[PDB]
Amino acid sequence: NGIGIILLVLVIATLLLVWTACFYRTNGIVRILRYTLGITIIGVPVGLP
Amino acid sequence: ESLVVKFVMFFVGPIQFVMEAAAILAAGLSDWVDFGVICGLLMLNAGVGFVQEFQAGSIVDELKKNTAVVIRDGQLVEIPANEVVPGDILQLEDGTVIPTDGRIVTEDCFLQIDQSAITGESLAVDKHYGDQTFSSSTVKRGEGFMVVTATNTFVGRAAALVNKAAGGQGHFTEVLNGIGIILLVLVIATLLLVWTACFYRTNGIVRILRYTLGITIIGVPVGLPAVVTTTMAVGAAYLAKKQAIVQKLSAIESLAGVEILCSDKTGTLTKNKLSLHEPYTVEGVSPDDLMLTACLAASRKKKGLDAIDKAFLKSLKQYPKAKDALTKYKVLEFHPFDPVSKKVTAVVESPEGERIVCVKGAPLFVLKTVEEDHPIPEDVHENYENKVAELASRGFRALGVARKRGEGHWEILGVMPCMDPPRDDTAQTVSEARHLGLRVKMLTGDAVGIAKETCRQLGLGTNIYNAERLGLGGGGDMPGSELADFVENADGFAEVFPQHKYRVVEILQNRGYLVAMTGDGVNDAPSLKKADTGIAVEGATDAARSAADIVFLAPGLSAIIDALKTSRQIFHRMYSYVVYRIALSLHLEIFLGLWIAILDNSLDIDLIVFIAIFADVATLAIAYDNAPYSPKPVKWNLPRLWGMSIILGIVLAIGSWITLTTMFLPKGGIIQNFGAMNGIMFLQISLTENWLIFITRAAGPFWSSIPSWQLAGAVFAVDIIATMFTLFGWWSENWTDIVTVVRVWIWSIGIFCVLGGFYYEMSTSEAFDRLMNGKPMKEKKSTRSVEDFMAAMQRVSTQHEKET
Amino acid sequence: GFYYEMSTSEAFDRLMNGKPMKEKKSTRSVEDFMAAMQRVSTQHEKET
Ligand SMILES: CCCCCCCC/C=C\CCCCCCCC(=O)O[C@@H](COC(=O)CCCCCCCCCCCCCCC)COP(=O)([O-])OCC[N+](C)(C)C
Ligand SMILES: CCCCCCCC/C=C\CCCCCCCC(=O)O[C@@H](COC(=O)CCCCCCCCCCCCCCC)COP(=O)([O-])OCC[N+](C)(C)C
Ligand SMILES: CCCCCCCC/C=C\CCCCCCCC(=O)O[C@@H](COC(=O)CCCCCCCCCCCCCCC)COP(=O)([O-])OCC[N+](C)(C)C
Ligand SMILES: CCCCCCCC/C=C\CCCCCCCC(=O)O[C@@H](COC(=O)CCCCCCCCCCCCCCC)COP(=O)([O-])OCC[N+](C)(C)C
Repeated sequence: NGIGIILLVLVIATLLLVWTACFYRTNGIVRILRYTLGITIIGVPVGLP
Repeated sequence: ESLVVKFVMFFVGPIQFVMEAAAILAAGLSDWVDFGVICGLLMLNAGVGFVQEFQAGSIVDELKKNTAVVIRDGQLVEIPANEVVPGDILQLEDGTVIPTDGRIVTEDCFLQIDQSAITGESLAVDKHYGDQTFSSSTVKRGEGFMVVTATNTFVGRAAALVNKAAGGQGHFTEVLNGIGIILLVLVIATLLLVWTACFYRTNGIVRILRYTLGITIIGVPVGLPAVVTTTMAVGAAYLAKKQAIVQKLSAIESLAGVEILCSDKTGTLTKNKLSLHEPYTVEGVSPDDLMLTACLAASRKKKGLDAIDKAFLKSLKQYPKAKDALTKYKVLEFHPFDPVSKKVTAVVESPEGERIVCVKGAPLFVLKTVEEDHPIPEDVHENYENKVAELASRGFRALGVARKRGEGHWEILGVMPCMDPPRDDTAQTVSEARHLGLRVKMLTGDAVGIAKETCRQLGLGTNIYNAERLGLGGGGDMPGSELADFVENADGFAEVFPQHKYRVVEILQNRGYLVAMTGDGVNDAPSLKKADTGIAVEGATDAARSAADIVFLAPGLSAIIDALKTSRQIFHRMYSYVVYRIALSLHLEIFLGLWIAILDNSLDIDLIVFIAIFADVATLAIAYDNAPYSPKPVKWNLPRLWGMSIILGIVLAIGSWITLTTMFLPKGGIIQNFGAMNGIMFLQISLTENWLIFITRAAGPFWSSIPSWQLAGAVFAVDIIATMFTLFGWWSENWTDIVTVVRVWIWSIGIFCVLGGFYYEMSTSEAFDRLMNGKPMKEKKSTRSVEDFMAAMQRVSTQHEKET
Repeated sequence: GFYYEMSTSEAFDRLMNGKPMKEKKSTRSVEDFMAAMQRVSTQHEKET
């Protein structure tokens, strides 16, 4: 529960980076959501617990 | 009258006077845009205060939520509760509802009441002669007469405290004067920024004044002194539910932050009634049959009902608890108590024509009946005196039983111990008070050996001292720095006196602690005044109750701890809201202040009103939310409250500056199809701000405590209202499409997680607490010096046991 | 604002005079001394 929060913190921290940088380059929400799908797959390992 | 109380808040109050004087000036100049702004605020400001006092009044009237049986000219007659006059005697039966606070005359069979008038909790307390009963209680067992003390009763005194508190007073009112200046400082600091930057861009005074109207609406929250003061006033009515009547509202804040609770043993930690232990009896032939013999040796009628004896009559485990000691024994003669001899004996007749004799008396005087009846005459002297000695090592007062077959020969059946036992919840309570971050010290009049046993029973820690020998009386060879270390780390102080209780508080407070001293007597009052929260436990005299800061009606440490857990809930409700509503002021002074300075624009004056309206809607439900309390004590750490709020405002203003700066781009940035610069920024501000009440409300991280349906319903209702403004472009230039709105929603969820991250790793770190107060770690003992000292207490507190 | 948070702060008073906090007793040494007065002033009572 302590590790799983900090990886969730690190997913949100980069999702803030890839949403901000996809808002400035005005990207469709579909293109942004394919980016956050890719970062969530790598970002949260559900295999640890 | 509800329509009367509305227009009072409009007129009365100089802040309202300045606005409604400005509402006239704008209206007299036909400045209708700024007219609906200022009059929108008064409908807000007087509107929020009404729903706040309507919430407070509802809980008070429910706290104020009949018949009484009296005697008139000696005639039993039944009257409604409204006819009872204080200075009167009432009649009380089983199942009765107490109409007024009243002191019992005397009881043939003692009485129990439920102190759960609103809670409905199952447990009850015993009530004896001279004991104080309280209104809206219900009798579960017993009967007797009660002399009513008043109708202003304590609940009526508590309700009168709350209604007066609607004005506003206390130490937290001194804090609000400290907070309210710094927010006024922060308004002027940005008004200097948005006037300077509007002078250089030569702007008309009307355009500048629409900017300062917008920054004042966001900048000064007039809702804090209404919400903070009502939170205590509701909290004082929530505490009187928990049988704790605070003498001032600041007792809620002081009890919240108390770090050491010096709890007197005799009332709180122990039942204050004598009872017996069967596994701690002698190796007499029946441990189980031994108690039956002693119940024979006591008369069963009130003429011989000694309090020691009456304890024995009701220790029986058999279903005939009272009958089994009179079953077929056929008493022929009984010898009463004679103080020179210290013996009571009963002689009963057997069914098979035998005159058996049983006695009860002091173990020295039991042992002298026949000095050589028992075998091993010298060891049986030693073993009983040794096991009497270990009873004194356990502090148990000892009484013996002996028996005759009938001829005259004595048979020493044994000795049974009767002791004031710890209350059954107190072992769990001391465990729970240790989890609540505060330390319990037990101050007792008993000896050091006696109270070391009670420390063992509760799990307190068994490191106690003679109060006189250790110091605490102005004597001793111990240095004042070492006496303070002993008192700070003592687990209790035995043989303590009211002159010492003052010194324990005074020594601990020089160390910087907030000390809760429980006081019962009239002599405990100078310590209760000195103590940072002085507690008058149940059964306190008028001098303790008048000198206490918080007055209890439920005996026990668990009532003190549950009023401590509640007072941490009440505080964290007023603290989560202050951290929040300051951060929204900083969010929008930093954002709209730099929007004017850098870009000479702001959110529309129409939209800025709705953001301040939306922030106040969280006040309506912050009263109703389930309350998480922090474990460790809470203290209005104003350098930390201002560090957390300024960082949460800087983080929020960074997040809003990112959305705004995306929209400066051609192709729109956060705007996917079509959108407004204001409609999006109003939505983004309304979302990230109102979700901040989810962050600050939690004692730990925001995911720990799920919010109530009232708070999450009020925040989501705003987030629906704030969205529908954006989609349909109300008070904004254009419509904003549903796809841009869901971009702002997902971005504002991301910032809520960033804020929840910052506020958690900032609220819980002592590194941030250290930095904000600027207070270094000055007095940390060596790790080796603590080990040397820890054993020094264990040696000294062993010495204090052996002085006898 | 400036004159209030400057007139009342001892940090500004310290800086302007250039006088550091040279003689601050230990917090433990004050406790030792405070009780030393209370013992001695008890002794001075008992001399009669
Ligand atoms: C750690 C502390 C750091 C502080 C943050 C530093 C952030 C600042 C960093 C960078 C901001 C600079 C942005 C560059 C803009 C370039 C383009 C531009 O428009 O320039 C503009 C001028 O530009 C200015 O005047 C900037 C002045 C703002 C200084 C504020 C510092 C106060 C710090 C106190 C902190 C505040 C807290 C408030 C108190 C609670 C052009 O002038 P204009 O004609 O007016 O623009 C268009 C007008 N029109 C659209 C109507 C036509
Ligand atoms: C501590 C925080 C430090 C913050 C640093 C701030 C650095 C930022 C400074 C400057 C940012 C860039 C300014 C020039 C931008 C280009 C100029 C231009 O194109 O036209 C502009 C020329 O008008 C001017 O001359 C602008 C002058 C602004 C200087 C303000 C100093 C702020 C000092 C703060 C001291 C804080 C003291 C607090 C300390 C206690 C006019 O604009 P326009 O033609 O009407 O239309 C918009 C033009 N645009 C869209 C192309 C933009
Ligand atoms: C931490 C920092 C985060 C934010 C960094 C942001 C950097 C990115 C900066 C700019 C991104 C690119 C914008 C311009 C690019 C396109 C050119 C252009 O359109 O001109 C623009 C000029 O307006 C500006 O120059 C914007 C100036 C941004 C100032 C940000 C202040 C940061 C202070 C944060 C302190 C917070 C912490 C407070 C602590 C105390 C258009 O201006 P407009 O009139 O408005 O629009 C016209 C309409 N149109 C453009 C669609 C046609
Ligand atoms: C940790 C903090 C991180 C900070 C990150 C820094 C982020 C800075 C990153 C990028 C900033 C600049 C991005 C350039 C993109 C524009 C490209 C361009 O075409 O030129 C533009 C000019 O641009 C302007 O007119 C002014 C915009 C630049 C001012 C940005 C100041 C940022 C202040 C930061 C404050 C930080 C203070 C925070 C202190 C706490 C085009 O303008 P144009 O030629 O006139 O015509 C446009 C025609 N068109 C509309 C069809 C296109």
